Amino acid sequence: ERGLYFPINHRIVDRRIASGVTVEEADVQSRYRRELRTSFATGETRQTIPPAWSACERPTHFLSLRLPVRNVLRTRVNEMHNQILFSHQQHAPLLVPLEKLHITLGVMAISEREETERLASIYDCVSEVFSVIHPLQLRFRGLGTFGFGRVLFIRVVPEADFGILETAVSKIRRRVGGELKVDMKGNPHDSYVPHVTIAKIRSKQQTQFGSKIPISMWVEYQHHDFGDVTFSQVDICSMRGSKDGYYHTEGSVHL
Amino acid sequence: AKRFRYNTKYPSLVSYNKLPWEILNHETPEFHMHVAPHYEQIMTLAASTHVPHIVGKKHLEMPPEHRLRLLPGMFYMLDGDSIPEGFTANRVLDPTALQYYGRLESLVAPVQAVRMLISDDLRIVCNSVTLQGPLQLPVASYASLASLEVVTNKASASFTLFHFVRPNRPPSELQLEKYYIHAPRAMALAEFNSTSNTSWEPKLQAPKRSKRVTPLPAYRPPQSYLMGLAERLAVVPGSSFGRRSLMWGHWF
Amino acid sequence: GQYEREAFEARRRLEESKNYPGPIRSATPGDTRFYAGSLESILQDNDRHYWRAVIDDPQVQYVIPLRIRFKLFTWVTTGWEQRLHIVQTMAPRDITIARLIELVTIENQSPYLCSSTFTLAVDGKELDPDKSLSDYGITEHSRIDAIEKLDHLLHKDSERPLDWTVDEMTTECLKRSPYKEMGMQPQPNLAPRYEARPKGYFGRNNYSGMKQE
Amino acid sequence: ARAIIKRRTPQLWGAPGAPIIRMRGHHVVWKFQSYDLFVEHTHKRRNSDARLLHYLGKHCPHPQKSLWSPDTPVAQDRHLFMLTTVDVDAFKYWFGVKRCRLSMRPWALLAKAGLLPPSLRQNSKIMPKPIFDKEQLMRYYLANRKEEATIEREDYLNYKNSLVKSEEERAAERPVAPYL
Amino acid sequence: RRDALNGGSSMTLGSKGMKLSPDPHRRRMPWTAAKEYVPGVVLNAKEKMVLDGVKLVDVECVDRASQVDPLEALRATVATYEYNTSTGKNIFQLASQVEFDGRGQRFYRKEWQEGTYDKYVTLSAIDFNRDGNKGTAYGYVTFHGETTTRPVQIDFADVPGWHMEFRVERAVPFNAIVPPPPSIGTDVPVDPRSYRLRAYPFYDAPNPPEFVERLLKDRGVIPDSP
Amino acid sequence: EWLYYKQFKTIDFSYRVIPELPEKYRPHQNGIDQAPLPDYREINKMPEWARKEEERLKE
Amino acid sequence: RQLRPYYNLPSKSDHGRKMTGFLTPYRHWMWKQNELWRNVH
Amino acid sequence: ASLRYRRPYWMLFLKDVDNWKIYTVIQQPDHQRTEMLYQAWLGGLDRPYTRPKCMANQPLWLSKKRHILRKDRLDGPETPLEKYVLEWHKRFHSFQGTERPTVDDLHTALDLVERPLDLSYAFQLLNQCRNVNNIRFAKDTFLVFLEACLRVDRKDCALYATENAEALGFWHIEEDYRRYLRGEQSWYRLSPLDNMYY
Amino acid sequence: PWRVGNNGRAMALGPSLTTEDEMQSRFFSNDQFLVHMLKEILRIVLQEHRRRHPEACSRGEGEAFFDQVVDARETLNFCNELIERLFAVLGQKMHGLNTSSLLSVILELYRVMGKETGMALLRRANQFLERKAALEDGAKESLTAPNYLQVLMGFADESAYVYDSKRKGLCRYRSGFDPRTTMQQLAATVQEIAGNPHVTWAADMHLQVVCTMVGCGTMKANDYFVRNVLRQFCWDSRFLEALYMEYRRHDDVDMWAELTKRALVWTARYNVNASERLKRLIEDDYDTIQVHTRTFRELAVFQF
RNA sequence: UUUUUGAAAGAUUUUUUGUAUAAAAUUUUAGGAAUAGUUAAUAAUAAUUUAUAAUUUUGAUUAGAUUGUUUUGUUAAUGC
Repeated sequence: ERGLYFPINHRIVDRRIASGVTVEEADVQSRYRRELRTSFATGETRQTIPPAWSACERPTHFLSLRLPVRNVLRTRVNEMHNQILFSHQQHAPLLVPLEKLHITLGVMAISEREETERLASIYDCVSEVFSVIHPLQLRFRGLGTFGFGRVLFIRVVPEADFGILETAVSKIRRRVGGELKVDMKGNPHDSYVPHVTIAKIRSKQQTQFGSKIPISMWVEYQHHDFGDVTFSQVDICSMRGSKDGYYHTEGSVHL
Repeated sequence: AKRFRYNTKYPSLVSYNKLPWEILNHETPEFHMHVAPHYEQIMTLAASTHVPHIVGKKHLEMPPEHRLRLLPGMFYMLDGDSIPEGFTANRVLDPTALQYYGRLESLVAPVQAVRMLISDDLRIVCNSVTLQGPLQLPVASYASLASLEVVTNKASASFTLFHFVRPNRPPSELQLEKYYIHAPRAMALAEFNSTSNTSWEPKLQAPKRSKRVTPLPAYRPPQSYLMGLAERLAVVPGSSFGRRSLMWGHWF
Repeated sequence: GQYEREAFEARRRLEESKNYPGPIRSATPGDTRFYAGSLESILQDNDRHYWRAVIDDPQVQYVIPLRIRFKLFTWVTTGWEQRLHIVQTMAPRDITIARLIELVTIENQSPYLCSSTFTLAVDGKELDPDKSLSDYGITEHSRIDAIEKLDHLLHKDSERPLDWTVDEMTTECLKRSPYKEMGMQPQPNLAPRYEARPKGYFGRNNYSGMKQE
Repeated sequence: ARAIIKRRTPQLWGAPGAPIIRMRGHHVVWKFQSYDLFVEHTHKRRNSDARLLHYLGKHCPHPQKSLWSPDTPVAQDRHLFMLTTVDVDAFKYWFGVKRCRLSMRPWALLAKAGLLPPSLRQNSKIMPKPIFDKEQLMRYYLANRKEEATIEREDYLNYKNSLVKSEEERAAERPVAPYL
Repeated sequence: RRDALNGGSSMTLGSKGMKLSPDPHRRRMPWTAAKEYVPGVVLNAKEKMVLDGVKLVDVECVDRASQVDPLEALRATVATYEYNTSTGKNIFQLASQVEFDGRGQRFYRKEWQEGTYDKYVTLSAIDFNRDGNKGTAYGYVTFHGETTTRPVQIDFADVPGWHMEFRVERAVPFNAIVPPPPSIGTDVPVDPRSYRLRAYPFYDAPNPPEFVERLLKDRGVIPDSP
Repeated sequence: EWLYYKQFKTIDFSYRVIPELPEKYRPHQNGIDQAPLPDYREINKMPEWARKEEERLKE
Repeated sequence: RQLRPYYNLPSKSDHGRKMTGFLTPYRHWMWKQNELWRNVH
Repeated sequence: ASLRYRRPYWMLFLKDVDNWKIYTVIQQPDHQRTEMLYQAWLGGLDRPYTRPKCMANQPLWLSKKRHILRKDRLDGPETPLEKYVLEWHKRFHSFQGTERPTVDDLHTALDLVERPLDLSYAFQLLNQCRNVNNIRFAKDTFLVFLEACLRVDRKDCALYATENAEALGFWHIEEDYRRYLRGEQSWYRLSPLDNMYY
Repeated sequence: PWRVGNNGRAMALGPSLTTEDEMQSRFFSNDQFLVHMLKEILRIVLQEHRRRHPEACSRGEGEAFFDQVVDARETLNFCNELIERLFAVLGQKMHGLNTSSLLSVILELYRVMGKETGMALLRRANQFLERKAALEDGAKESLTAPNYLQVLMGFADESAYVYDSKRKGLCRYRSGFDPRTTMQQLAATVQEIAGNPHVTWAADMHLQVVCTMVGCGTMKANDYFVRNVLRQFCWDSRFLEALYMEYRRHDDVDMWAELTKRALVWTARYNVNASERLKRLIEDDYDTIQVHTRTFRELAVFQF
């Protein structure tokens, strides 16, 4: 009485059901409008998928662009946190602190038996790439999901400097992956999605807090503008934030 | 006439042309119609080879919370009839149900009695078929029923089969087919190895037959008003078995 | 099966090899949402609407499409019938059957079927609501049944549906669950019209897997 | 399968029927009556096109003279000619491979062609239909028997592939030294 | 489909038969399979001319007003029974008489001994409705030696065309389940003297010479003048 | 045979029996009311053959 | 068609069909010389 | 020749109902009160009712209600057999019964005879146990009938019941009663309880 | 009801031939693949023998199938020389894998190329298994269904006849063949087999049993068939193609012809196709037992 | 105004599969303007879900004539 008769919203024919089965044998009634939902309607940010072994081991070293002081990302993230809390007292123990803020442009499983020597050659490959580059301006706009909703992050948009930055980071991915046979997560040839994780469900909270952050808590900001900011430093850091807040600065490069 | 692919026609929130769901009902003879020709193959099984869970020693003892967690699908044969715990037993004398067990009994020891048991929970029903006497099967020494001490003992062995299920359930979760392993009769070969080996002389050729076959009685063509050509009519030679182009033996 | 067995074998060997770089995600294509034909069809999990002749990597299936065969009382206008009602739920691989059944409860669009609390089963033996799907071995193939709190009573004739073909529908039946809506006396439009299966459809006796006549 | 059947024009089953090699031809004055032989389905719409498959030829029911050849002193040649144009190869593909029903007037023609054996209904009224009896039928097969080793061949190369790649001249496809 | 005659041929339309498939031909028309029908019209044609001068009594002729001379009501019983045996006896009128409801007794409709046909129905159960002459009659079918391996429902019991030659051996009481007959190749070995098979899956009897000389006569090989 | 069907209005000589409907198809309108319940004493008087045969027992 | 022999089994009934399909075993034998000379064909 | 198309589906396989075209049209509001009146006419009910959406054969429940409220005749039960006949025509003649008569319940009716009236009554119950409910009489029913017709002093009935004995339900008639009702013997059987004929 | 139906969710009529019950050549690990290598090599060694001599590989076609042809011993030397090759080039790891697939091919290799006895087959395979079992741990390896199938087939090759030589109705047998001994061997091995709980039977094993029974002239083969195969195996016309050679051997045409008609009833009942060899089996001497073997339309069309 | 084998062709010893509704181009009348169960997304939702919705002067909706895209007539011929 207010639309089509047999809408194409519900026009669906699933073919993992055998033939004839829905004809004369059996009914398969389900809800298909959630398995046919788009990454734009959920938040699946197709993160570089690490294979078996590199998935078994935890991130040891990680390349990250450092945020400067007196940001816009920091302040808009601060108001996002105020509203996370005024929305729910539940969700404070899931948010990442403001000081742990960084920009993740790659994680890497490094062995300690060849630790500092490999870190040095990696530093060569990083500085030999980011030497001629100018300081980088990026765009933060709209969040997404890592770990199937486990991680909420303010992706940097590909709309200002992702081209240059990804030539750089796929170069250093190729170098750390095929040149010096270090374990970056994915293929030596893949391009790791640079990301700004703003909250996360960690294995130490999976049990109580879940395996999927509640899309109601943050979804008002899933497509919010978080700001365009400039940055000058690509740092390889070892995964220990408790040093002085920001993770152990195992190497820096100024731009 | 073959099978089409998908329902493209109707809203699948209202199941429309779907051939209905078969539910074997324990009250009525259909329960035994289905579960009856199955027992005979498990009998030929446990008369050929040893399969573990058939020849128990007693009932299973499990709390009434876990009864439905192990039993449903449990089927085993005890030395004599004895109701397991938490059940009531109802004998059946309905001939329309009993009639099926004919092929059971004419191949193994004849069936003595048949019961349906219902749990005090009302939800676990055990069709329990008690057999009697010397088996017709050459039960093998390494069977399971051979360990049931029945073929060891002399005549008058009353062993009894039990098959547990939930009620009102289709003939799918009746896990009685998974024992359709077919094993032959090697007792038959057991002649040519012991003391009959020098007694039996085998003939390999055929003997000189000087006499042709004695013909059947002369054919008197039918005299009723026949249905017609059972080829053109799609009726199998006896409405029973055969090939519609092997239309032997329908009046001509 | 010569596919499930073998794809499990290789899916397993792939992580029985640590010398493997990862998949080139730009080269691991998804599936297209827009295609030729007419419908918004769903193919398999391993299948693409287009041609992708590659033998792509056999990946683990995170959320399973679990199929639970309920029991919906249908109304051909000649009695009530028992027929298969699968509700194929996309459910993860890590979940406890308690939450799985909570899930199916939220998932169904016919609450003819989630009026009273029910339970699961596979070839009979119930599953407990404290362990999880791999705790028994639930794939998308586990030939599962579902059992209501009144399944052991449907041979009976007390709660059995009181149909206007053979039974008296009182006034109080005319304010109860199916019958307030079932539409007894035919409107000018016969308003909610249901199916109709003949009283002589199957023959003299009902539907069975084996030949009776 | 219709509520109010079409009465002069029902066929056996279904709306688009099996293909049939019909030989239609419009009824007007006999002088102006020649036959559109053509494949098509049984159950058509009113005209001869909507389940027309493949125009198959045209027949002249009117026997014509040798006014394309000279006046022979040869009888069988001076006799009137009855002419038809087939589509021999698409008839073979339809009839043989897609299995279209061969109606009886068209068959009456193609029989005369030499494609198909002379039909059921070219009945020599002047000789009776046969008398079958098993004693004589088996006594013959007994008498004259053909072998499995001569029958399986013909079965194969008459219903299955028949281009015998002559084992000797399969040598021409087994390469020489530079790759042998 | 599954088994049409001589394969699939098309020199005619009739070369398949009046049905192409022993199966149904729709999955939405289950009944239209091919059973061995036995005439319903003519074998439900109960001669009313045996039941004319009898002054029947109806089930509402219960009134003293309608009660008839018991001699004429005896005329009514003999009339109604001769009226039902007009074409023949239903199995439910056959095996209500024989002891133990005829369970175990091998029935046969008249054709099932005539021709190459050789069959019986070693019946296995009979259940009667309120109205007798109707009910469910199950039986171990037996064709040219071979039985079913379970008791099937017997078709066309409830038609009057039946016979049976009750042999006391098969009198099977209401307590012992019918032991199913043995088949002549499997459950009992073969002897060439006790049973000899009437026709095999290949067999067709030589031409009945009365039929050959009827066909000759008609098709004009045998001169036929008045 | 066809003469039977020809009485019917199966618009297509169909060998089907479509019952031709009248407007007054039911007794409730065709004027027939209920059945007159005959007096139970009118049907509980002995029949005549039974009476002449009841009087032939004292002999 | 399927022929209606005058020596079929006339369903002595007024409702269905004054002649049914039920051969005299001559027909089921004549019908033989019928449907074998077509399968020879 | 299938009515599959002309009438609705659920009315596939409806035979021996007359002119089903009324139930096809039973929903249309004029036919609605037409059948509101036909149902009240058939009676048995109090409030308005018509047979439900897609039923032509009237409900089994309403058919049973009328089949049991239709008053059984013979309001004059005096003799044992009139009471037994009311009970039998409530047992084996109430609507949709699953019990079929017993020769042991024919025996009781047959042994309630005083008059030729009850002779006719139990004789018709014989008629029904013979021809309607397809039962097997006992070994010794011919005696329970011979004495039952002597209880009215009928001989012609018994001689006809012997002369046409295949069609009555009496398969075992010993030659003593045959010789008796002819005269070949002038006595049929010695009751051995009191060792005396008759 | 007239037979046990091969149902989807569960088969019922047993297998007609036994499977190797494994993964694919592609799924093997490098080690097992070594055994796989020799298995495939031997497959083609047997296949070249069959192609090179088609008369000495089909069972029972002439006494040439009984006289071991020249130039087979040398090929067998090369066989066992590959055999000891793998045995040497792998040691402890050669134990902890599955060598049944090559076991059977050795069995059949020596079984077809050379002409031993089936007792030689079982002795030889036991030699193999003890040889492989003395490697690492005190154990042994039960021959599986296929490996046993080779044993049975050796038995059936053992008891074989040259039956219908140009007109010979005889059954020409091997020079000095003793079926008391043979069937003694067979019953013994089958007791061993059926005692094995993991050996699932299939019609390929059963049919070699049965034609053993027949070639041994026991007059009990058809009885074996009925109790064991006819009823519960999706059986084939080769069962009957063999069994008629037992039915023909009776003393009275009265029993010959009737048992045959009963067999053909079984055929029609259990949905089996009388093969041309079945029908010509019958037809060869149908002028004596008068068992029609042709449908009527088939006979009429052949005559015309 | 568009759609398939599952009917049938149609062949075997059994359970046997993935090919369909969508469109796309062309649309009349002298004086020419407003039209409406509405558009999209969610949906196997909402007779009261969300919204800056959709058709139109590239001639919309109403109303008018009109059967829609290898058949003719004329003409040397685009045409008409």
